[PDB]
Amino acid sequence: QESVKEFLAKAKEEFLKKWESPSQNTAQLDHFDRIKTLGTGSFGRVMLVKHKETGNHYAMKILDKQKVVKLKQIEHTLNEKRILQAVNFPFLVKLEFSFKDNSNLYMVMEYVPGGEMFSHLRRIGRFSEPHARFYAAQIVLTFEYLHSLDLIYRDLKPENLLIDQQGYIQVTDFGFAKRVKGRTWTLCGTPEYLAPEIILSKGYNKAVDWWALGVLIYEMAAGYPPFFADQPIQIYEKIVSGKVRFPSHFSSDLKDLLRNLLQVDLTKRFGNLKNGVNDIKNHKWFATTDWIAIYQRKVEAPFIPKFKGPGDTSNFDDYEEEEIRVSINEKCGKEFTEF
Ligand SMILES: CN(CCc1ccccc1)C[C@@H]1OC[C@H](N)[C@H]1O
Repeated sequence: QESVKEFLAKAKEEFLKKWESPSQNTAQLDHFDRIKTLGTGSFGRVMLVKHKETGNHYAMKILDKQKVVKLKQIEHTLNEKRILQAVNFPFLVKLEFSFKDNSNLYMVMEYVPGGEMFSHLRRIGRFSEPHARFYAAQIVLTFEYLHSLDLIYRDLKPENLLIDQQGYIQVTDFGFAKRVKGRTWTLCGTPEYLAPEIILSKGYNKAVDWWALGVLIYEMAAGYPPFFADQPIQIYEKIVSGKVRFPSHFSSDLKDLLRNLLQVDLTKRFGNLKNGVNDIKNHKWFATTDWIAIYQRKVEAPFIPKFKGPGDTSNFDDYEEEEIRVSINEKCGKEFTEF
């Protein structure tokens, strides 16, 4: 299909040009006013900030250099910055600035005020199948783009999918994304979403993203994920077992798609066969989807989040507000030379 082939051909050209020549050091901390902490966790902190000269709002991610305990954490944060400054796609949050100082690394991204898909899912209870299909189509197109660049995403989960002013998805957190020619081996990802070959410490590939899409569609349509338990070891036992139970309200087409995405044998899993992403796009559950219309954002969304303005934080939750301290002396300079 030639218009698709040439689209992805140009996508890859434009990615490689930025990949081979990353930008660095494009602002500093005292160019911004701090407003509110939007989240804190294994990813560091994300704060709402306002640019003093333009008045524009941004989401600033702050990483503390000295909390590194493993060399793979350094590699992961360098992956994230280099990939984000090189990609361009309608459903990916855009990186606007990056920089570092004596104590921290900073990635300054567009601010999306509608909140996390996770909050809206837990408030509504479950999404109808048309609503879940609207969000799933956007992830299918995003993985078609990323995989064609030889990138694997490895952190799909509802907390990472923000809802924008038009009710469409923006994917955030490239902390585990990586450029991969064949296989890769790191143990990473949230337990509920891990594919069997990650749990079994095998060399793995882009098929782990299509497994995670199966978990995400099930969770959107049921209201809970297919494999859960109080201990990760119990979660892992269900994931590798080859057994999943579907609610009776699931359509027959939905069950059939999920059995093919949640296929424990990676050589039989949809997205990883000879026809690649088209086994998914041509499946009966997507028969009503206009793929070009979704890409061009011409489809009316299932709902628009309620918010008052580009600086409204009411769709995020409350965290203890802590200092952003920047030591008199530099820490960990060499290890982060490339940032
Ligand atoms: C990339 N790492 C941070 C590495 C690091 C950097 C500096 C210091 C300590 C550690 C975070 C993970 O990315 C995806 C996942 N949602 C999040 O846990």
